[PDB]
Amino acid sequence: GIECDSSGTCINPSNWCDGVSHCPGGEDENRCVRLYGPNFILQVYSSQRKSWHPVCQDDWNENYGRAACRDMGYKNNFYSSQGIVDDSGSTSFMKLNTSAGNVDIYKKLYHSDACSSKAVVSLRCIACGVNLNIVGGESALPGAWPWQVSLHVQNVHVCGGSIITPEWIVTAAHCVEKPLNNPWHWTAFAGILRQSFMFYGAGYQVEKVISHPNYDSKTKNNDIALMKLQKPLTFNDLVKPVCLPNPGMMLQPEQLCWISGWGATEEKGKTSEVLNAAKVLLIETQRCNSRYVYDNLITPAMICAGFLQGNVDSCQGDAGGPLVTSKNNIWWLIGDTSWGSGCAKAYRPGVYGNVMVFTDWIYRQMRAD
Amino acid sequence: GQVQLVESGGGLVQPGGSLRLSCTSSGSPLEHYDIIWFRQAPGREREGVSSITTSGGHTNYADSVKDRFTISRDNAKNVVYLQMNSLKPEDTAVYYCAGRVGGRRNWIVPLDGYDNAYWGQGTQVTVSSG
Ligand SMILES: *[C@@H]1O[C@H](CO)[C@@H](O)[C@H](O)[C@H]1NC(C)=O
Ligand SMILES: [Ca+2]
Repeated sequence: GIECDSSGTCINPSNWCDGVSHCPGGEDENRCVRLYGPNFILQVYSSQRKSWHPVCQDDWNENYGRAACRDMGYKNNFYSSQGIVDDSGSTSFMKLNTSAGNVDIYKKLYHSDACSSKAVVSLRCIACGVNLNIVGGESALPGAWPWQVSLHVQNVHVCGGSIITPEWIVTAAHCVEKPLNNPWHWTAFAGILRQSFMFYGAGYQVEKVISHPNYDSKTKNNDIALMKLQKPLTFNDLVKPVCLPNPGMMLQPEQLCWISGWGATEEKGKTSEVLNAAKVLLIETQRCNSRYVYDNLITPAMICAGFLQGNVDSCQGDAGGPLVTSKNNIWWLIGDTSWGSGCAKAYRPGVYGNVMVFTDWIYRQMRAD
Repeated sequence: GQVQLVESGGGLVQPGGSLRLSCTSSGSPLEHYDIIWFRQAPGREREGVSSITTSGGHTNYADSVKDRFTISRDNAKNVVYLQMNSLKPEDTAVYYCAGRVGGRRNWIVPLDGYDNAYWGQGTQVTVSSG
């Protein structure tokens, strides 16, 4: 937990920057920053007004952007910051008071009805979401899915995962259930398309395994975990990160997505030698919860993707791997492969952890490291 | 709906005999669930004996029952089976099925997974002479 003030009141870390003032002094809602929408609009939360507001480009610079990136958990990564036309819809903005000096951003920002530079801050903390431009799919080219990794125990591919920083991989919590919760069991293989080239010495050691604290193995609710590598990955054409999704992606009800992995290419089949990938459509949770599909097993922390006719789907071997979508010319991580009855059967689409609802936890973990 | 597991096939047999346990479900089809058979005899600790994934592609056995027991499933018939051959007095126990929503990882279902699972009511298995 986290301490509010000197009086000793503790709150759950999930109650930190969640819109509700759980501290009498509002500390838990007084230092809240996020990136909004597919153009990464930097926004700061106002506990008084109970609302999020973009930052004016006025007097902003790279040092403020790096500070903000650190506060979000990205450590020393910084990609870019520029002023843009606000596409977030907002109607009041945060402006830097230059006359006040050396205070942190939150003490220096104030509410303003207009920005003098007529632009708001767009901030990217890491270069991500760029690539080279499973049942029912086809073999992937080098660099097509450069965030894709293969996770091994005992010289066997067990799960997939997605690179989000040089050190951090998103995967599924059920991959790392005991007795596989020990990081020393795991090796991560990046940039390699063939399982036969994933041998001792070719991969990366894992330092930490963190499962979602509300993971329920009985229902597979909150099926997400983080792996931290012992060394930073070197990025290149073949190994690069996928972007984490921002509030306000505004995805379509049946948004077009891609899944990739070494999962069996047929139910009860063996791990594919080569990386494959396929297109799937999102399926609305209300339709996924039909008595003819998963009959109320789909929780708000899950999303469905595939085709209710079947034919194309993830399978055994794909757990933890990416479900991604392209928007604003950026690839975003929308889900992690979690569960699904059979493989590619009609009325049994794939179920994925809903990464949007986990992003705040992910940031907290990266920041706490 | 929440899955409701129901085991059957237990009963009294002599040493050396066989039983076929089976488990079906109401509320939610068994096809969605990884299944662990565990057993408990009065006075002793619970013991996971066999497990199987939703697809049937990974099975798992306690050393004490390997070669004698065989787990399998039929999703179209909504049933999971435990064939138990060459039974011994030490196999006497109530046998339970435990289910979890099954994941897509490429690994066995651990035998101690009944600790967080849906459970059936159990079926008594008694192995003795007379
Ligand atoms: C800006 O900071 C100065 C120095 O504290 C203060 O006098 C002034 O009121 C501030 N202006 C606004 C608009 O917050
Ligand atoms: Ca709060």
